[PDB]
Formats: sequence, structure tokens, C-alpha cells
Amino acid sequence: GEADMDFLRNLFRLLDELTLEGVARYMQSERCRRVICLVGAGISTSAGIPDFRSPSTGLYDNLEKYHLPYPEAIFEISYFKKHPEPFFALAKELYPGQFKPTICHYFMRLLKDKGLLLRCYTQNIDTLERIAGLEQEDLVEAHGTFYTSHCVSASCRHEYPLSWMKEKIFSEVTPKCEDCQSLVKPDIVFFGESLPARFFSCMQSDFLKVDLLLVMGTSLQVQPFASLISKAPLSTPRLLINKEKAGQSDPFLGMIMGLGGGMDFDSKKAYRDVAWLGECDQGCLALAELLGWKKELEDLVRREHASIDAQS
Ligand SMILES: [Zn+2]
Repeated sequence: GEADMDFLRNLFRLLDELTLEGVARYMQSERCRRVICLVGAGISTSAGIPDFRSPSTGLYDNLEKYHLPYPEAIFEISYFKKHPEPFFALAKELYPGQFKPTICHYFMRLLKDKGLLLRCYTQNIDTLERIAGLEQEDLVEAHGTFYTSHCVSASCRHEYPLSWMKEKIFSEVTPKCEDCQSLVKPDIVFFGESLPARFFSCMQSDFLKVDLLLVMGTSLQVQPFASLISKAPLSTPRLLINKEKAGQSDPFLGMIMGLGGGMDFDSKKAYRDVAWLGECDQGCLALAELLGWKKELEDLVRREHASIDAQS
């Protein structure tokens, strides 16, 4: 309890039918023991996370002053080591503290609480999964996280807490290691940086025994997820909850998808994939209701959001 408050204070085998109802019944069967969620930006839009693709907002205004050689440079490790300022100016905007987890995030928290969540693979860097209660062990953050930070020197790797980093960034002080003076950066996985070994190992193990895949707030044709979805055993049901199904646009990926076990919701061969088109929060609300978890989710969201306001 006090630990939860300190945590927040510092921060701030098949379906009967191919329908959401069918998935809910499957989830209540004894065969559904391991669930993997693959999530993208769509699960955080209701929290107020902006569309990072638009220069519209004042998000990148502070950056049009450092003159980056190419867009990806702000997340490239060799560039960071020579010019850390741009990334830290952007991180000031991205660090957690201004947003609360959504209904969708707390739904995954329930899966955790109930012993159903094997793993949550996320493309986001808003830290909302962790704020919602998911622990490192439950997560494969494709692009890393701002929650942990480490000295960039391979011979050092000293770790630093969120409050240590948070203070520096808001004070606009470039974080330096206290042991070796090298730069310290949040554990966002930069181009040219190796990701934790755990990522590959989870990707190679988790889909062998998964009983259900919940894909939310992301297109199926996204670099990481495209491959993971086809790794699950052939009998594993897969549910997509997103506002719209993405269109084609690219022959190789498309063909590889059709030949490798990609989602099949509508063909004559469809047998285990379900698409539920609408807002992620609405979809999790719908699913929770079918499972008899409406009130529990309700109280969870209300209570966690209130703890965040209270801080303490
Ligand atoms: Zn160091």
C-alpha cells in the first residue's frame, strides 16, 4: 500500500464463434491459461497522448534549434553520445507525469491480477502499462522504457532511479553518471543499441504456449507484431481491438502475411481470428462485461485514477 503510494508519488482450443462473445467464453474455459497482449499507440489515445506524427502541437518546437542531421538521429546512440541535448529536450515532453493509464491498461492489469497474463508486448513509451501495475516481468517494451535508466558505458552500466533522472531533465541538466561521468539515458532502445536479451528470448518462448492473443491499438502490419502473431500455435485464438483494420500497401509484407498465418477474420478458411472495430477502451469495456468483470474493472480504474490525483 505505502509502496504503491510512493510509486505513484515519484511518477507524478478453439472458439465456439468468431465474436467477442466467443472469445469471452473461451477465456473462461480451462484451456485459456496464458494470454499475450500486443499493444500499440491506440491504447493510449484516450489518455490524451498526442499523435506524434503531427508537427502541429508544440512538441518539436524546442527541437527546431539543434538542427538534427536526419530525423532518426534523436534516437540514434552515436548521435546521442555527441549531442544529448536534443533527446533530453524531447524527453522533457515524454517523461511520465502528465497522463493516467486508460481502461485498456487497467484491463491488462486485471489479466495480471487473475494470473492470465503471460506477457504484454508494447510499442509505446508512455510508461502507462507500468503505472497501471504491470511489472517489468510482464512486459516486453519494444522501444524500451523511461522508467529505468543506465550509464551508457558498457564497462559501467550503473543504474539510476526515475526520480534521479526526472529531476535532471526538468531542471534541464544533462544526466551524468556519478561513478564514471558518462552520459546516463533512460532505457529507451536507440538505433545502434542492443536491446535486452530478454526481448528475443521472450519472443522465442512466449508464443509456443500462448492460449490467446489480444492485439489492441495497433495495425497488424507493424515490424515487430507482424511476425509474433504468426508464431502462435495454429489453434490459438487471436482478437484484434482497434478503431480500424489497416489496408494493404506493400506486396512482400502482404504476401508473407498471407503465407505465414497472418490474421484471417473473413475468408472461407477463417476459424480463429476476431476483429472488433472501435475504441480500445470501448472494446475492453465490452470484453470485461462479458467476463463478469465490469464492476471490478470499474472500481480499479476509479481507485487508481484517484490515487494518482491524491499522489499519496
Ligand atoms: Zn557510469
